[PDB]
Amino acid sequence: GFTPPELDPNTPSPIFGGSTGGLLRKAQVEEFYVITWESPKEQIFEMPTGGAAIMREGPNLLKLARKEQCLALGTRLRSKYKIKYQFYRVFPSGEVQYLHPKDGVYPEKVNPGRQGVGVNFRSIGKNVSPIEVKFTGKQPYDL
Amino acid sequence: GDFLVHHAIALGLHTTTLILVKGALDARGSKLMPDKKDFGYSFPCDGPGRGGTCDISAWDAFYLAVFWMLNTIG
Amino acid sequence: MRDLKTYLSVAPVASTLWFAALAGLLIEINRFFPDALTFPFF
Amino acid sequence: PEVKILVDRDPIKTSFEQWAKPGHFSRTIAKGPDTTTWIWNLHADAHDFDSHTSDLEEISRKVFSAHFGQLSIIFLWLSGMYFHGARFSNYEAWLNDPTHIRPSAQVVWPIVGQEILNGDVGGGFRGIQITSGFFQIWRASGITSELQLYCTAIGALVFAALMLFAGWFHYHKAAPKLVWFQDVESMLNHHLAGLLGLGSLSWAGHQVHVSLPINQFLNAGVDPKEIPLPHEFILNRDLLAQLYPSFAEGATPFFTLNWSKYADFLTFRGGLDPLTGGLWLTDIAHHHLAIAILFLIAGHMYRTNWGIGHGIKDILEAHKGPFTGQGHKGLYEILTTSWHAQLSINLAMLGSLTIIVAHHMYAMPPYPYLATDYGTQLSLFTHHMWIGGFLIVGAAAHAAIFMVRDYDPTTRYNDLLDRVLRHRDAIISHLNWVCIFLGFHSFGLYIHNDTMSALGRPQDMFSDTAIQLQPVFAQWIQNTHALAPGTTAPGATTSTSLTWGGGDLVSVGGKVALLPIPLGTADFLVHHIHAFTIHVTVLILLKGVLFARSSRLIPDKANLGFRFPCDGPGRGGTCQVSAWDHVFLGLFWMYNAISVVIFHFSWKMQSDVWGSINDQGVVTHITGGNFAQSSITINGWLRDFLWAQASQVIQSYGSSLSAYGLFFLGAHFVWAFSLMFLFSGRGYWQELIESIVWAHNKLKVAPATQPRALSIVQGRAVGVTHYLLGGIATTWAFFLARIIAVG
Amino acid sequence: SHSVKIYDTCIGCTQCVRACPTDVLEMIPWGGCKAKQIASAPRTEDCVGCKRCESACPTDFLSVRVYLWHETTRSMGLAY
Amino acid sequence: QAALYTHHQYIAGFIMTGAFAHGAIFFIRDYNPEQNADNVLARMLEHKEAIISHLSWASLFLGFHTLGLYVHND
Amino acid sequence: MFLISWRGYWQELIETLAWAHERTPLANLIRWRDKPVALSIVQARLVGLVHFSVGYIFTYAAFLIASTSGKFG
Amino acid sequence: YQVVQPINGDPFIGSLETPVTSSPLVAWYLSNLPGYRTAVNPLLRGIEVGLAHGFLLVGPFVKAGPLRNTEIAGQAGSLAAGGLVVILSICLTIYGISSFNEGDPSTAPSLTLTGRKKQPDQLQTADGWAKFTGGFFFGGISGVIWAFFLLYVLDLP
Ligand code: CLA
Ligand code: CLA
Ligand code: CLA
Ligand code: CLA
Ligand code: CLA
Ligand code: CLA
Ligand SMILES: CC1=C(/C=C/C(C)=C/C=C/C(C)=C/C=C/C=C(C)/C=C/C=C(C)/C=C/C2=C(C)CCCC2(C)C)C(C)(C)CCC1
Ligand code: SF4
Ligand code: SF4
Ligand code: SF4
Repeated sequence: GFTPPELDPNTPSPIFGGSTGGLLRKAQVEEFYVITWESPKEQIFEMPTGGAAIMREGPNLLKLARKEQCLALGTRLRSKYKIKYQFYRVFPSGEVQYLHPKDGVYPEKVNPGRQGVGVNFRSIGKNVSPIEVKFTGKQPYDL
Repeated sequence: GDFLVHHAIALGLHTTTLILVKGALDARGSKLMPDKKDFGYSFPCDGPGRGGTCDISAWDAFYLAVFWMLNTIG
Repeated sequence: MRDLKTYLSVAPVASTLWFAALAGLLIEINRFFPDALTFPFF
Repeated sequence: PEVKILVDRDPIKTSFEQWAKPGHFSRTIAKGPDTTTWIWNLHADAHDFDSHTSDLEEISRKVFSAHFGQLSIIFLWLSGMYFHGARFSNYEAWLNDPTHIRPSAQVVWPIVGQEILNGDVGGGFRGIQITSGFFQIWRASGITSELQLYCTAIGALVFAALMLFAGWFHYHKAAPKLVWFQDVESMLNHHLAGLLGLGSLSWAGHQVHVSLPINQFLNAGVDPKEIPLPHEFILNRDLLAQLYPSFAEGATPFFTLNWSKYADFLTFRGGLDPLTGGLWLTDIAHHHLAIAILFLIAGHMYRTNWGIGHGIKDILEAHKGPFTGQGHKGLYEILTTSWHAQLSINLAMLGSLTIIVAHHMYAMPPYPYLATDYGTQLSLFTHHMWIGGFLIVGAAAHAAIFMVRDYDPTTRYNDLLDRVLRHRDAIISHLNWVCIFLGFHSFGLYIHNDTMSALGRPQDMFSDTAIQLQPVFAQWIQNTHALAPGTTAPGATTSTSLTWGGGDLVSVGGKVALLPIPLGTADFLVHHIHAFTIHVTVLILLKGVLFARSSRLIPDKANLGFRFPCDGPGRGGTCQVSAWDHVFLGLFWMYNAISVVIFHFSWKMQSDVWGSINDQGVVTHITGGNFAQSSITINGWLRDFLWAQASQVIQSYGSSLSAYGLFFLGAHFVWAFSLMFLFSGRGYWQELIESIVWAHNKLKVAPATQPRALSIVQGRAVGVTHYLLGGIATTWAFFLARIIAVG
Repeated sequence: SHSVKIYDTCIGCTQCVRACPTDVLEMIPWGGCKAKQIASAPRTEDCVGCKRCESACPTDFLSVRVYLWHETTRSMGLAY
Repeated sequence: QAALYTHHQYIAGFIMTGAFAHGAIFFIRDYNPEQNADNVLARMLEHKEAIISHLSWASLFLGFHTLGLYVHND
Repeated sequence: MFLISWRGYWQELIETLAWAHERTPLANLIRWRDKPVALSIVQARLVGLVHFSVGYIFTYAAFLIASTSGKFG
Repeated sequence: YQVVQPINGDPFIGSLETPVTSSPLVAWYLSNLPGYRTAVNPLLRGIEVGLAHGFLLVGPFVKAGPLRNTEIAGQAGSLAAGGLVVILSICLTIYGISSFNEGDPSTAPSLTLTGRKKQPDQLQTADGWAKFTGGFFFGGISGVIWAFFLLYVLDLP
C-alpha cells in the first residue's frame, strides 16, 4: 500500500532568470509536467532546457514541458546530488496525475505490488508469421 | 569498346540483382535482426544497438537498388 | 629488442614492407621487360 | 604567483614495450580486437588525449610534445622543398628569365611511361611545373645558387631533428608542470614580443642586408653569378652604399632620430614595382620593422613577476554591463582549464587569418614575378581558402567538444555563456530566417535570370543592361582607397593596391599583373551568394554547439557524448542530433561555400584581370570580359565556365598535363564513391557481410577478428571524407590544367 | 503508442528500466529466473521509441522489443 | 528512336526493381513456411548465403576487372 | 539533402521555429492545426530518392533530345 | 541592474522580456494596431488591415511587373495587387473555415498580463473571423483602388 503525495502549490521554485527553453502553448491546452524534490541547501544545477539555475534549500517545485525532461533532471538530482524526487502530469483542467516513482519505489527495484503488462511467455523467435494474423486486427507480438 | 561496356552492364545487372535478392531473402530475418518479419516491409531501422541497424529493412534494400538501376540503365 | 621486432610485425608495418618489396619487384620487371601485352615465351 | 621554469624529471620511461601493445592508451582498446571495429577505434581515439586520462598535466604534456612532432614534420617538409629546389629544379635558369621559364621542382623516373610528365618547362629542363611559389620566395630572399638552397635544406633537416628531440625530451625527461602551461601572461608576452616581434625584426634584418641589395642587382639585369654574395654587402658597406647610400652613416641617424634620412631603403610608396610586379621591398622591410616595434610593445601588456602590467582575469571581470550581467567573470578559469576551448578560438582565428591572407596576397602580390605566374597565384588563393574553411569547421567541432565535456556551471561558471544558452532558440531561429532570406534574395535572383533568358526576355533579368544591382558601397570604398594616397595617406605615393586606384595597370613580360577590378551586378549577386553560404555554414555549426548539451527533443543529450550516431528511431527519429553530426553536415557547406568562392576567383580574374597586353597597350583578357554578362545566370556558369574551361583537363592526355586529366577522373570517382556511404546504412552491409562470412566458414578461412560493417558515425566520416577529397581534387585538376595551359 | 513487450528469456538484470528515459518499464516479481524478477511495460503511452532498453538487453536474442506504432505527441517527443 | 529506346529501358528498370520489391513483400506478408516446407521456394531461403555470396563474387569480379581495364586504358 | 542530412537535425531546427512562431507578435494570431515536425526517416529516403530520380531522368532526357534533335542526325 | 528579465516574472514560461518585447513604446504601438484591438468588431479591424495592405501591394506589382516599362498598361498593373487581395482573402476564408466551427467560443486568451480576467477577442471565432475576412477584402480592394488613383507628382510612379 502506497499513497502518492499530493502536489502542493505554493511550493517554491528554483532561482532562474528565464529561458527560451520553457513552456509553450502545449502546456496551456494539452498538458505539462511538474517535478518536486527536497534539497539540503542552495545549489547550482543544470536545467534540462535553459542553462544554470539555483536549487533552493528545502522543497523545490519545477514545471517542465515533457515527461522526459522531468525524468532527466530527476536522474541527475539522484546522481550528482543525492536527492529524492517525484513528478506528476498536469492537465489544463487542474487535474493532477502522479507519475513517478509510481510505487514510491523506483521501477528498477522489483516491488511485489506490480502487475505484468506486455509480458509474453515465450522466446521471441516463437512469434507467428504475419500471414497467420492477416486480416485479423492482431499483431504476432500482441499474443 | 562494346566488350567493355557489355561487362559494365553485366556488373550493373549483377549488383542490382544482388541488392534486391539479398533484400528479399533477408526480409524475414538475418543474424542482426532475426525477427525482422515481425516489423514489416518498411521500418526506419532497429536502433543503434547491436552495432547500429540503419537501412536494415527490405524496403531499404529496394531504396538502395534503385540507385544501382539508374546507374545500369545510365 | 623483442618488443621492437613485435612492433615491426604489426599489420601496417608488415604491409608497407611487403608491398614495398612487391612494388620494387614489379617495377624492375617492367624495367627489364617493358610494355608487353602478352606472354611471349609460349 | 611567481612565474618560473617548472618541470618534472623522467615521468614516462622510453621503451618499446607499449609500441608492441596496440591501444595501450585506452583500457578497452588495449585488450585487443574481438571484432574489426577495434581497428578503427584505435585510430579514431589515438589523439583524443582527454579521453585517455583525466589528469590535466598529462594531457598538457602530450599536447606539448605532439606539437614538437608536428614542427619536426614541417621542418622535414621544408627540407624537402629546399633540397628539391637545389637538386631537381630549374631555379637558376628561371632566375635568369623569369617571365618565360616555368618553375619546376620535381622530376619523375622513367619507369612505366610516366616520363611524359617531365614536360618542357624551359631552361633546357624537363619536369613538373610547380605552383607552390618557392621560386618567388627564394628570389625575394636574395637566394641565387643551388648551394644556398642545399644549406637551407640541411639547416631545416637539423631543426627537424632538434624539434623531434625536444618532443621526446619534454615528454620523457623534463616535462613541464601544469602551472607552467597555465602561465598565460608569460606565454602571450613571449609570443607577442619574443616570437612575432623578434621574428619580424630578424626578417627585416635579412631583407635590408640581403634581399634589398641582391634584388637591386637582379632588377638591374646583373647576372646572378656576378652578383656579390649576401655577406659581401655586410662586410664592405660600399656595395650597399652604392646601392643604398644611407648605409654610409653607421646607424647614427637611428639613435639621433634622423630617421627620415633612411627614406632611401625604407619607403611608404605602396603599389607595385613595375619591373617585378611585386610589392616594393623597401616598403616590405619598413613594414617588418614597424610590425616588430608594434609586437615588441604589445608583449609588455601582461604582468608576470614584477608587478607592472595587467592580469587578464582583472581585465575580463571589469567588462560587464546591463545586458550581459556579470559577463566575462569566469572565462580566465575556463581558458586556463579546457584545451578544446583554446583550440576552438585558435582554429577560428587562424582559419579566418588564412582566408585574409588569401585575399591580401593576390591583391598585393608580395613576391617578385608572382602576380604574372597565374598558376601559382590561383593555386595559392585556392589553397589558403581551403585551409581556412577546414580550420573554421574545426573550431566549431572543438567548441562543441568543450560544451559536452568541459562545461560545468556548478564549478566554472560564466554569465555570457549561460545567457547565450538561455536564448539559444532565439539565436538559431533568427539565423535560420536570415539564411532563408539570403537563399531567396541571392540564388533566387539567378533562377530569375535563367528563366527570363530562356523565355527571351533579357531586359527582364538582373543585369548591368537591364535591372542593375550595383554594389554602390563597395564601389565607394575602392574609390576612397584610390583617392587615399596624397590625401588621407600623404606619405603613400600610390594606391594601397592596384585593384583600387584607376589606371596604373602593371604588366610584366606582356602579361598583366594587376589593374582596377570592376564591380557590377554580377559581383553583387555573387557576393550575396557568399553571404548566404557562410550564414548557412554558421547556422549548422552554431546550432551544433548550442544544442550539444540538451534540447526539447533530447533533454539528456550531453550524457550521450560529443560523437554518437543518434538516440534511435523514436521521437519521430533522432539521427544526426549529435554535435559531431553537425560538424559532419557543416563540412559539406564549407565545401559548397569555398567552392563557389574559388570559382568566383578564377572566373573573375580570367575575365576582368589576367591577360596579355599589346606593345601599344591593348589588353586581351584570358576570357573576353564575359563575367558581367555570363555569370549572372546558372546556365552561364555551366557553359562559359565549367564546360569551356574544362577543355584543357579533358584534352591533357598525351602531354605533360595528363596527370591532371587522370586526377580529374579519379577525383570524380572517389566523390561518387562517397555517395555509397552517405546514402546507405550499416545494417544492410552487416547482413551482406553475414553471407560473405558464411562463404568463408565454408572453406575454413573465416578470420578470428570478426568482420563488422563500419559504425554509423564511421559511415558518415568515410562518406564526408571521400566527398570532400573527390570534389576538392576534381577542382584541383581542373584549375591546374586550365591555368597551366592558358596562363 | 508504440508497443513494448517482454519475453520470458528475460533474466531480470533491470538494465532496460535503468536505460528508459521516460519510465515505461518496471521490475515485477517472477519465478522463471534466478533474479526472481522480470521486466514489464505498463506505461507505453509515454514510450518515445528510442530503443535504449534494447541497446541495454544482454539476452540473445532480445527480451525487450519496441514495435514502433501509432504516433502521438508523447511518442514524437514534442514539447510543443 | 533514341527517345523511345531510353524511355522503355528506364521503364523496364523500374518494373524490375518493383518485381523484386514484391518478392520481398511476399516473403513478409503472405509466405507460410509450414505450407511450403522443403519445396523449392523454402530451399531458396535455406541456402540464401550461398546465393547472396556468389552474387557478391560475380559483382566483385566484374567490377574489379571492368573498372581495371577502363583505368588501364585511360 | 534528404539523402545525406538525417532527421534529428531538422527536428531540433523545427522546434526552434515553433518557438519563433509562437513568440512573434501578429503572427501568433495564426495557429497551425497540425504540429510541424521533420519528415520521417523512411519518408526522407523516399523523398530524396524521388528527387534523385526525377533529376536523373529529366537531365538525361534534356541532353538526349537536345543533342540528337539539335543535329537530327 | 539588468535589462533582460523573465516573461511576466515567470522564468519557466519559454520566453524573455527585452526592450524589443516589453517596452512602453513597443507595447503601446502593438496595442494600437488593429489586430490587437480585442474589444473592437473584427470587421473594422479587417477594414484597416485591408486598407493598409491593399494600398501597399500596388507599388511592387506596378514597378517590378512585366508591363512596368510600358507605361500605358504598367500603371494598370494594379489589377495584380487586386488579384493577390482575392487570393489572400481566399486563404483567410479557408483558414477560418478550417480553424473555427459555428458554435465554438473564442480561443483567444481571457487573461491580461497582470492576471485579471479578460473578455476574449471575437476575432478567434468563426463569425468574428468571417467578419475580419470580409473587412480585409473590402479594405484591400479599396486600398488598391486608392493607390491606383494616385499616379501623379511622385518621385517613383
Ligand atoms: C625515440 C624513442 C621513443 C620511445 C621508444 C618512446 C616510447 C613511448 N612513448 Mg614517446 N616520444 C618520442 C619518442 C619515443 N617514445 C618522441 C620523439 C616524441 C615527440 C613526438 C614522443 C612523445 C610522446 C608522447 C606525447 C607520448 C609518448 C608515449 C610513449 C609510450 C607509448 C607507446 C608509443 O608511443 O607507441 C606509439 C607508436 C608509434 C609508431 C607512434 C608513431 C607516431 C609518429 C611520430 C607519427 C608519424 C607521422 C607520419 C609521418 C604521418 C604520415 C602518415 C602518412 C604516411 C599517411 C611509449 C613507452 C605516449 C604515452 O605516454 O603513453 C601513455 C604519449 O602520449 N611519446
Ligand atoms: C563510383 C560510385 C560507386 C562505386 C565505385 C561503388 C562500388 C561498389 N559498390 Mg556501391 N553504391 C553506390 C556507388 C558506388 N559503389 C551508390 C551511390 C549507392 C547507393 C547508396 C550504392 C549502393 C551499393 C549497394 C547496396 C551495394 C553496392 C555494392 C558495391 C560493390 C560492387 C561490387 C564491385 O563492383 O566490386 C568492386 C568494385 C569497385 C569499384 C571497388 C573500387 C575500389 C578498388 C578496389 C580500388 C583498389 C584500391 C587501390 C589499390 C587504391 C587504394 C587506396 C589507398 C588509399 C588504400 C563495389 C565495391 C554491392 C556490393 O557490396 O557488392 C558485393 C552492394 O550490395 N553499392
Ligand atoms: C500554370 C499556370 C499559370 C498561368 C496561366 C500563369 C499566368 C501568368 N503569370 Mg504565372 N506562375 C505560375 C503559373 C502560371 N502563371 C507558377 C507555377 C509560378 C511559380 C514559379 C508563377 C510565377 C509567376 C511570376 C513571378 C509572375 C507570373 C506572371 C504571370 C502573368 C504573365 C503574363 C502577363 O504579363 O499578363 C498580364 C499581367 C498582369 C499584371 C495582369 C494581372 C492578371 C489579373 C490580375 C488576373 C486576375 C487574377 C484573378 C482575379 C485571381 C486568380 C486566382 C483565381 C483562381 C481565383 C500571367 C497572366 C507575372 C505577373 O503576374 O506579373 C505580375 C509575374 O510576375 N507568374
Ligand atoms: C621568446 C620566447 C619563446 C619563443 C620564441 C617561443 C616559440 C614557440 N613556442 Mg613557446 N612558450 C614560451 C616562450 C617562447 N616560445 C613561454 C614563456 C611559454 C609559457 C611558459 C611558452 C609555452 C608554449 C607552449 C605550451 C607551446 C609553445 C609553442 C611554440 C611554438 C609555436 C609554433 C610556431 O610559431 O612555430 C615557429 C617556429 C620557429 C620560430 C622556430 C624557432 C623555434 C626555436 C628553436 C625555439 C626558440 C624559443 C625557445 C623557447 C628557446 C628555448 C630553447 C632552450 C630552452 C634549449 C614556437 C616555436 C607550441 C610548441 O611547443 O610547439 C612545439 C606550444 O605548444 N610555447
Ligand atoms: C590543429 C587543429 C586541430 C587539432 C589539434 C585537433 C584535434 C582533435 N580533433 Mg579536430 N578538427 C580540426 C582540427 C584539429 N583537431 C579540423 C580542421 C576539423 C574539420 C574537419 C576538425 C574536426 C574534428 C571532428 C569532427 C572531430 C575532431 C576530433 C579531434 C580529436 C581526435 C583526433 C584523432 O585522434 O583523430 C585521429 C586522426 C585520424 C583518424 C586521421 C583520419 C584520416 C583523415 C580523415 C583523412 C586525411 C586525408 C588526406 C589528408 C588526403 C588523402 C591522403 C590519403 C589518400 C593517404 C583531437 C583532440 C574528434 C574527437 O572525437 O574529438 C575528441 C572528432 O570527432 N576534430
Ligand atoms: C541543390 C540542392 C540543395 C538545395 C536546393 C538546398 C536547399 C536548402 N538547404 Mg540544403 N543541403 C543539401 C543541398 C541542397 N539544399 C545537401 C546535399 C545537404 C547535405 C550536406 C544539405 C544539408 C543542409 C543543411 C544541414 C541545411 C540546409 C539548409 C537549406 C535551406 C537554406 C535556406 C534557403 O536558402 O532557403 C531558400 C531556398 C532556396 C534557395 C532553394 C531554391 C528556391 C527557389 C529558387 C524558389 C522557387 C519558389 C517557387 C515559387 C516554387 C513554387 C512552384 C510551385 C509549383 C510549388 C535551403 C532551402 C539549411 C536550412 O535549414 O535552412 C536555414 C540547413 O541547416 N541544407
Ligand atoms: C529461344 C531462343 C533462345 C533461347 C532462350 C532461352 C532458353 C532463354 C530464356 C531466358 C530466361 C530464363 C530469362 C529470365 C529472366 C528472369 C528474371 C528477370 C527473373 C526474376 C525473378 C524475380 C523478380 C523473383 C521474384 C520473387 C522473389 C524474389 C521471391 C518471392 C517469389 C517471386 C517470384 C515473386 C536463344 C537466345 C538461345 C536463341 C534464339 C532462340
Ligand atoms: S541514425 Fe540509424 S539507428 Fe539512428 S535513428 Fe537513424 S536509422 Fe535509426
Ligand atoms: S523505446 Fe525508449 S522510451 Fe520506449 S521503453 Fe524502450 S527505453 Fe523506454
Ligand atoms: S534488459 Fe532484458 S534481461 Fe535485462 S531486465 Fe530488461 S528484458 Fe530482462
